[PDB]
Amino acid sequence: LKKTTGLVGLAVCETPHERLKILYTKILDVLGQIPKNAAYRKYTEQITNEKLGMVKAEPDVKKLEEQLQGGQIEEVILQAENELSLARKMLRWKPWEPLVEEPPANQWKWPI
Amino acid sequence: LIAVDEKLDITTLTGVPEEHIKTRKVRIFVPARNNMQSGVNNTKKWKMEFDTRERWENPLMGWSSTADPLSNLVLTFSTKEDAVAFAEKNGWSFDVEERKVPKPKSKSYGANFSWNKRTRVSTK
Amino acid sequence: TRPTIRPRNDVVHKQLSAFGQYVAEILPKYVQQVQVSCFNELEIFIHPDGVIPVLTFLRDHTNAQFKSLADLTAVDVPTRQNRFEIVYNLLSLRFNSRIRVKTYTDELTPIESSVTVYKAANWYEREIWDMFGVFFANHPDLRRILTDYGFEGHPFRKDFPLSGYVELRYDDEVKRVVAEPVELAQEFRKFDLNSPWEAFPAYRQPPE
Amino acid sequence: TSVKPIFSRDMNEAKRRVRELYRAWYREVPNTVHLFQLDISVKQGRDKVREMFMKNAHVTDPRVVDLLVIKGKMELEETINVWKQRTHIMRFFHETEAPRPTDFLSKFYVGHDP
Amino acid sequence: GVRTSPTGEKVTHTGQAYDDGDYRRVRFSDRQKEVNENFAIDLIAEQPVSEVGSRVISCDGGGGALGHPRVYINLDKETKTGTCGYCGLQFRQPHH
Amino acid sequence: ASATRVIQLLRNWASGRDLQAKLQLRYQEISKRTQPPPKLPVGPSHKLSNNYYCTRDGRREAMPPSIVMSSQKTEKKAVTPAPPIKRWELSKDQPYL
Amino acid sequence: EDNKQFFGRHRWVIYTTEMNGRDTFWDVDGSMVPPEWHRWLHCMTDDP
Amino acid sequence: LHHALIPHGKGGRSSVSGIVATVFGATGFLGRYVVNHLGRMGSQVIVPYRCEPYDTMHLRPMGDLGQIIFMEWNGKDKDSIRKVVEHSNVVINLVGREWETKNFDFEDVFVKIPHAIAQVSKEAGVEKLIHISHLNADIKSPSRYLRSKAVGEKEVRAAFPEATIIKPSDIFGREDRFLNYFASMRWFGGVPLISLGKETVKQPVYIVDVSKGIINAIKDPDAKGKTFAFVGPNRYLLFDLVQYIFAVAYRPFLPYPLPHFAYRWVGRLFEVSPFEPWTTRDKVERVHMSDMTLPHLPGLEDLGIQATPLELKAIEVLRRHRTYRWLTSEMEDVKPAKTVN
Amino acid sequence: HPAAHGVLRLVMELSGEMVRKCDPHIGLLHRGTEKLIEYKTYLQALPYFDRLDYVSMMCNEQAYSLAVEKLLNIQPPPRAQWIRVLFGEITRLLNHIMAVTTHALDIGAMTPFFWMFEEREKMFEFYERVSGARMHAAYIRPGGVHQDLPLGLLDDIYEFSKNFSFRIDELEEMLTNNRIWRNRTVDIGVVTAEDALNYGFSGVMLRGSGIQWDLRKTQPYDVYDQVEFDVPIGSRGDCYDRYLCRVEEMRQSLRIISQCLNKMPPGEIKVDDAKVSPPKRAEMKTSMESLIHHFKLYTEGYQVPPGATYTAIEAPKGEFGVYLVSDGSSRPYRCKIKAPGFAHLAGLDKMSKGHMLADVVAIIGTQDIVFGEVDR
Amino acid sequence: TYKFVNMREPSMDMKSVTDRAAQTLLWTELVRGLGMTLSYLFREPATINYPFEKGPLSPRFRGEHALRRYPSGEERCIACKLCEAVCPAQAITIEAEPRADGSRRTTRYDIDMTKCIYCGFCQEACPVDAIVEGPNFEFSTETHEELLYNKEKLLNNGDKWEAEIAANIQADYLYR
Ligand SMILES: CCCCCCCCCCCCCCCCCC(=O)OC[C@H](COP(=O)([O-])OCC[N+](C)(C)C)OC(=O)CCCCCCCCCCCCCCCCC
Ligand SMILES: CCCCCCCC/C=C\CCCCCCCC(=O)O[C@H](COC(=O)CCCCCCC/C=C/CCCCCCCC)COP(=O)(O)OCCN
Ligand SMILES: NC(=O)C1=CN([C@@H]2O[C@H](COP(=O)(O)OP(=O)(O)OC[C@H]3O[C@@H](n4cnc5c(N)ncnc54)[C@H](OP(=O)(O)O)[C@@H]3O)[C@@H](O)[C@H]2O)C=CC1
Ligand SMILES: CN(C)C(=N)NC(=N)N
Ligand code: SF4
Ligand code: SF4
Ligand SMILES: [Zn+2]
Repeated sequence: LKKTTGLVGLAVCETPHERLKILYTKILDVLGQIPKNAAYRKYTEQITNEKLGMVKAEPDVKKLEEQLQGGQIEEVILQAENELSLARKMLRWKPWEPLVEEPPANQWKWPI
Repeated sequence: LIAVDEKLDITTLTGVPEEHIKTRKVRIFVPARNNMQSGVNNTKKWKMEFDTRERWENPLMGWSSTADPLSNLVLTFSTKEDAVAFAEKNGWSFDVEERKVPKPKSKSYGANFSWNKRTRVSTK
Repeated sequence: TRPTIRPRNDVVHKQLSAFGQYVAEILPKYVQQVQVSCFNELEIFIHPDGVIPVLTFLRDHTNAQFKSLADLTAVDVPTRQNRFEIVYNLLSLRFNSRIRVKTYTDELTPIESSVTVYKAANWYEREIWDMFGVFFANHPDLRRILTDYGFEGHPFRKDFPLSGYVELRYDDEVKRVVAEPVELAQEFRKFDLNSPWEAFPAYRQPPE
Repeated sequence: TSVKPIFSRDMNEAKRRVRELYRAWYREVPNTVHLFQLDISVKQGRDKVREMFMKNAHVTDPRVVDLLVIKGKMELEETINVWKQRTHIMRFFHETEAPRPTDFLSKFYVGHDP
Repeated sequence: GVRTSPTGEKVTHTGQAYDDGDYRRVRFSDRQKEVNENFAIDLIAEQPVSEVGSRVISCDGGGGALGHPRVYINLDKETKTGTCGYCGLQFRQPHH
Repeated sequence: ASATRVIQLLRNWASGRDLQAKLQLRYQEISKRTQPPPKLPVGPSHKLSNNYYCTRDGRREAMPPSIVMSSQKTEKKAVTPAPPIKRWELSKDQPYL
Repeated sequence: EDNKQFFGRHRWVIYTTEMNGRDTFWDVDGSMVPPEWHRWLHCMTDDP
Repeated sequence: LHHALIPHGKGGRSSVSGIVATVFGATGFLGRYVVNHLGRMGSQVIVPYRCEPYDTMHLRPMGDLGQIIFMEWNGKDKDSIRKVVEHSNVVINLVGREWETKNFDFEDVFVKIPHAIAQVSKEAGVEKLIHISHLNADIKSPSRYLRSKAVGEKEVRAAFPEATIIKPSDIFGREDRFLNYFASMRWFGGVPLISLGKETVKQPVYIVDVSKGIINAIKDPDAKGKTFAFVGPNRYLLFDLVQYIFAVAYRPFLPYPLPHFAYRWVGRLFEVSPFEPWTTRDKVERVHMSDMTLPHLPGLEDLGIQATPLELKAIEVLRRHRTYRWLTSEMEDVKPAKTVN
Repeated sequence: HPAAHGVLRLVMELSGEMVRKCDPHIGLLHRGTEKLIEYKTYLQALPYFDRLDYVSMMCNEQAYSLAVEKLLNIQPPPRAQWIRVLFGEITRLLNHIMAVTTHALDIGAMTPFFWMFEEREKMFEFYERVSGARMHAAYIRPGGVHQDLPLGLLDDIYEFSKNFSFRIDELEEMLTNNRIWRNRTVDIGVVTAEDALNYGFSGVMLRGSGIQWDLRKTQPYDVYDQVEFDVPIGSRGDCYDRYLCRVEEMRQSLRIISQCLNKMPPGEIKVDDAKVSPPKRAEMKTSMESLIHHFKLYTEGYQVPPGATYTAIEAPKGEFGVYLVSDGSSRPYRCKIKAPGFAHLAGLDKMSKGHMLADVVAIIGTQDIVFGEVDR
Repeated sequence: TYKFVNMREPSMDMKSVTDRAAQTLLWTELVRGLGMTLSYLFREPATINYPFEKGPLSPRFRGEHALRRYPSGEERCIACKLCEAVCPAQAITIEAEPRADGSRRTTRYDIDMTKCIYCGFCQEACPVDAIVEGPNFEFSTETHEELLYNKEKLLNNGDKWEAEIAANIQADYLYR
């Protein structure tokens, strides 16, 4: 409906609601493979359900951009894609495990 | 992870000239308190410094010349062990001086007015 | 009022502390410490091999969109076992915030290159390598950036002399610029400035 | 202890990388002498390459050897791309430095240096 | 008050003059030696001694904030004048 | 400036503006090179009482950074480094060039 | 001086043809001005 | 020693070598090399010059601040000579010309000026005098140049008995005459040689070896009143030497015989030039003359210098004379000439 | 090379005149400023920041001063802050004149260079009147500013600012709608917003790509939250849009200068704390405490509490930042300088993809790199 | 707030299309630029007639250095080395000893003008107004050694420039 997003290389999406629903559902599906006790899973599941509920309750694009506070709907879609990629990588990295190793005795002491 | 049992040696990587690696003896020490002041804040950390080399007088202007790159180089360490490890891995010779701390002293104001001892002061 | 004293912002201090706890909970495997300095700067100390996971999280997460790499540098502290301290300064445009991530390494231990996360890391890591000797593992093109061709040594290390070891002049016999050992007409006069009296009691270290 | 291997897990792999770098440097000396229009011989260039390789022959750490071959590869690519000038290539030879005395009596006559 | 060395070279207010056998005199050949003719020691000796009737005087060098830090001089020793050591100015008490 | 009336008219016509209104050469409209002496103010700390340095010491109020979390040492809501930045408003003075 | 000219060109100097012992008919330096006229010409003050 | 003449430093640019040297004829080939070596070791150098000061600019970077001093001198002016040698303990004599101008002859530049320098230096208290002569300095020589060299060598020895007289053979370098004289004959068609260059034997010496020997003669305490011969390692016939020069320059070598009288006429034709002549009759005589063998005189080995063969440094000089087709050819691409040893 | 700004060695692979890759070689103006700053004290290291970006000098000074004041935990007085903002905008005008006119000179136009450099000369006169130095003023210092303004400076700045919009108009008459200028600058060096953010661009690069970001608005410093101005935003992300953004930023700088002239307050110009800023000469020559503090400040300096800070400002070339590390001494332990042009020159190779030699010249101009700050 | 620098679309009426076509075929904006350059041609040049005319300067200007004296002729410098301490460029070398009358005076005072960055810190740090940076800026030399001033040269500079130096310090000392 709008001619430009104002950002070079960011194209206008004709179907923002469908794309956002697809992306948020895919994100939630990827999060199901993460351990339940992982702090990453709970937080991003919480914010994804929060954002997914808004996209299913507001059919107006401007009002949806206002409610999400993510800039523009194309920026929101791009951020959802980035979050999905991060979720896959985190599933690969598994950062919920305990600390790899402690630093040496005085590694952050300052001044020294 | 691999296991290698060697003493750390990075002389080939630091890029220092061979003469300035091999003919240099550093001095690891805690600086002595400047006798002109009573503060003790400059005697907290260990210092590493090199041996003094030749300085001559410039024919023009009479300034002080030098050919020693490591003349002004002073390194600060929190521990003798840290300083020694740094010197060892950089390959310099080193001489270590044990830190000197003032010994505890018994001060008594009332000693200035002894009835029979020599500590009685003649003036205030 | 106190005209000559910088005012503080407890709201921003609280927000930064909350986000530091958030990150430390999300990434327990790598985050070793979180601090907030009293002029409201968040600082996250991580294990050196969590560079790519932590940076990718701070870039791609919805609640941490640190899309911009303001800077990347290192600090040389010879007294430490891991002397070199790699510092990442990130800027979040979405939340108008800035964060700092700190890593440690020594001469012989590589750090994974972050050019796959930020493209500015390319020249930033080239400069770190050139000036400190820190090697970055999967770097597209790791070579000297600032020093002269064939320059030996890494000048920003604390043990490197200020004027270096060699200096250039033109020699008429060979008709080219030559490199000869450094030799100063007036030697740099080193000043001892530190006062023997303690300035800030709040930073006093235990006598140990 | 269990230290992170940079490129080589053992000294034999490091020796292999050293040999590869030596082959690369050896095969580039004719091209360097031709392109830079140096007045030295190809034999002199190869002798300098051997001498520069041989002053690190005391190293027994695979990580230090890996770093040495990394820096050697970087300075080989500076030569091939003609990023260096004739100035630097000839800086490898110290053609202008006076012969420094090495015996005790000569050093004693010259000055205070150890 | 300039003075000439036995080699013909002017002597500076610090007493500097190259020796007869010093090679460094070659730099002045076909050129000159930069010497300032006015000697501050001579001029400040030419200055007279002020007499004030107080034990302690103050000198700021003249001009106020355009002089030197203000100092106080004790004029009690009758065998010598009190000298402001920033500007070298002598003060005394009226004797006899 | 010093110019003939013909030349000024031709300059105005060629550039399409009144150059005499906005001249790039300075003619006696600038300040005099000699000015009366100033007398500058002192500041807030130039009082003779109630002025102790310990009550106006900025450097001594600096603190080491607070350790939020250290490894050595309910449903929490997800947080952000700060509230999201508000959308900018288009200028009322001149929204478009 | 000519105050009707624009700033920078309102004061000028015609140098002498013989200063000290140099024939300055053609070779004229900017350092030939004594300090007081130097200050006046460079406009550090309005008083000649 | 004066306290300012005691050596200090490491023999670098900012050191003190304890040498105060007045170098006459420093605005030339050997002069620029000697001044470079002195300033490089960190000495005080005085450069008397008679030319335009623009022609002394290449000597400015040769030493640190204040170490090179330029003073104007006249060859026929003992007052200026004293002014320039007054404060120096070493005086080096490199003044000479390969042709006779209107105001100066071979007798003037090789006998009168060297004698004045040696005489004034002795009066002024100069400790060391170095005087550059020629190897073929023969009183009965066919060349007026070399006859003047012999006479001036005798006069210098008489005036300053503690002198070091150095006799180079034929110096070759970037700015030389020798290799450039032979390599610039490509413009005049073929190469004219007397007896086809088969009756001439020459052993040239390298300029850096000559300058290093001059410097070592200053520092040697047992070379005070001596005579040296600076020669190269290899002796060559003139034909072989010129053929090698043309081979290195990659120029077509077409030698032809030219009788001595005709070559003298040609040399007389070229010496009418008001400017620097291309060749002269005395130059032709010197070129045809074989280099003398003087086994009794000391040499570069005795001064500690290993003489550099021509085959190692010829490409420095002769690469400028190549064409673009042959500029990049390497040093070892030309087989060395046959020697006569 | 005329278009290489003196110390850039661009090793380019060309197929004909088409650029296949750009390989910038920097370090030809690398001096070792950070090592030297380690060896200096905090007052002695200020001229180093004067000489980094030698076109925005008081801006570099302001960034350093803000960092050191943040670590010291002090506050400059309001008059000092307003003087800082006023001269930062004057410096922005100087820098933008330089950037636009040098860009146009590389393209082929020279008369705007001459006109706007006469304007630069007048602004240099302002610099010299406050400081005594035409460009390297060393005027803005940690704790305020060195001296107070002379008694005609505000009137003269008002005259200059009154007559400058006509100069900008004349500059725009030669370039903005010129078809040759548009052919040279339109659709040259286009960079997307995501690519700009990842590559680390800042300032007019982002704003030409269309990103609504400005440090003066989002993270204000000094008294930038008390002035009104607009932030120009580009759409096509190319050389022409960045040129328009820089010209409109010149006009907004005129706005800010007018507001500063009107809102200049009275009072002292440096922090009233003799342990950080020097006392007056009269107090030094009268008071014992003042003489002691003058002596100690000018010989040893002030000690900064230990800590590391990263402070950035919106310099005319983008975000200029300092990461300063203090160990509690009077000399900085570490000082990393983040120059905006470093990341831009790093991104030069991507921007010049599929272009020609003249296009690469134009792209260098539109990036507006100073190698003093690139190399340091 | 923000504004768009290039976001307008042209009007597509026949009059506007014809006007743009005329601008394309008849080089209207090019002639407009020609007119601007011609206007500048008939304006007055801004060039001063150096060396007979000099640009404006101020009392605060920092040029060549000088060592001052008291009105009595005594040197102001007391060899306190504050200028040497504060000098960013390490361009000052000072050596002192008691004078024959016991004064604290310098025997060596050097400034390397090839090392000096002309920052004016030495005259801020001087407690007695001895070292100043005078108004002279035309002192270029032909050799490097002539730029290494010593005490005699600096005192000569002070004696030559004292009148102007005094006037400038008088004009600007109330701002200090
Ligand atoms: C080729 C052109 C023919 C037609 C010419 C028509 C007239 C030209 C008018 C313009 C003159 C341009 C010159 C201006 C400068 C004046 C000075 C000048 O010319 O100097 C030249 C040269 C100058 O030598 P130079 O190279 O040192 O000059 C450099 C320039 N100076 C020094 C002036 C700064 O003068 C001479 O050569 C004259 C000296 C005597 C030389 C005798 C040469 C004999 C003949 C040459 C061939 C010999 C071998 C033949 C082999 C075969 C035999 C069968
Ligand atoms: C009765 C029936 C008669 C039939 C004849 C009708 C013809 C009359 C109407 C048509 C005339 C049209 C004019 C022809 C010239 C037009 C040239 C042109 O093509 O215009 C420009 C091209 O011209 C230029 O751009 C000029 C660039 C160089 C300008 C620099 C110098 C010009 C300024 C000096 C003015 C010249 C004055 C000429 C004086 C001549 C004196 C002899 C268009 O190019 P672009 O804008 O880039 O777009 C095209 C693709 N979209
Ligand atoms: N190079 C050789 O082939 C050999 C040379 N020699 C001898 O070595 C010495 C140096 O040789 P070289 O470098 O080739 O010669 P150059 O011709 O290149 O240099 C001669 C020097 O002497 C100066 N000079 C010449 N005539 C006079 C004069 N009348 N008055 C004052 N100064 C004068 C010249 O100065 P300016 O330019 O100012 O006039 C120049 O500095 C000469 O004595 C030469 O005979 C000995 C054996 C071999
Ligand atoms: C050399 N400098 C400083 C430039 N600005 N150069 C340039 N070509 N624009
Ligand atoms: S102006 Fe600055 S650099 Fe020059 S001598 Fe004074 S303090 Fe040093
Ligand atoms: S600060 Fe002034 S009084 Fe002190 S040593 Fe320097 S010039 Fe002399
Ligand atoms: Zn006094």
